[PDB]
Amino acid sequence: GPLGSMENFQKVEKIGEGTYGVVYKARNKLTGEVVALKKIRLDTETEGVPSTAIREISLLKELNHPNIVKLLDVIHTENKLYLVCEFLHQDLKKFMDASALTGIPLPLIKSYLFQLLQGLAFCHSHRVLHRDLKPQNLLINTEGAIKLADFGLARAFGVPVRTYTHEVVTLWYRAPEILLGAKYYSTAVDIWSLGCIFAEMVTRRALFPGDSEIDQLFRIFRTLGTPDEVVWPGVTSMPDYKPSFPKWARQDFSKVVPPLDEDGRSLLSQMLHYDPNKRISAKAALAHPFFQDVTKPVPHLRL
Repeated sequence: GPLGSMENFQKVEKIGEGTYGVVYKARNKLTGEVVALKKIRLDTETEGVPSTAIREISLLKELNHPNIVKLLDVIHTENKLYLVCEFLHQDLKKFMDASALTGIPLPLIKSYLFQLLQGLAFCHSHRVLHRDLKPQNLLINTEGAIKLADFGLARAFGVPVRTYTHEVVTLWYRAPEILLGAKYYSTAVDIWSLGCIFAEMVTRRALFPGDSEIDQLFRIFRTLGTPDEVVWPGVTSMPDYKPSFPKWARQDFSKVVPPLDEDGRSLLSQMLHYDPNKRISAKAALAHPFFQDVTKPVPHLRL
């Protein structure tokens, strides 16, 4: 393959298990750059060759932005699939866990949200959705940058219920229109996910930690109120909507994300509107008053 003792890439160490395959830190023997090498194994004896997926993912190599983890190459070889990606030293899930006692400082939360919205605004302007954003695919470096990894993969492969190691794929960041079975996903699904991640950075706890599809939905309903045709036209006609859903009242965001100020609560509320058409866009969010004083702090990382 591309990784091994004498291949194009030398393995440095395993850095994690992704949704689709194992991820290695690797060194390119010719250019000397260190990369993240993602090895997706294909179900060849029942799915056949994934030509459509290779076509779609290869288009992502031109989708370059400072807040998008660069897709350096797509390698289809020996009937397996490898993604060669820019390497960054830590993900936001590990950084949040390591910051559990103190919290991430608010100026760094604001800087990260600002940069993530820039990356979304870029991808969405090129008509590319992520669809499975979560802290694990937000990567950080020591200088203060944060970048989005794995754009385009969910669309090419689908989002499975379990990973390749049979771990549960988290539902915590999934937008309500996905949970309710909408046939069309818009860029709004990523804004929802980012809003959930924003809240988690602020409070140091997941906003909606559902452990099943219905628990995820009902956790959303208990906080935001059970949706109706008033706030979400068409919601009662969605494929998985049931009129027997309990009717919870909406909670004040002051209880949901203390100690976020009014600007941040206003932005978060716009990122979590039920109606995807009403949900704020990434570009509109960048102009929100919450970012009037945004700065670029350096985080305390030890590698």
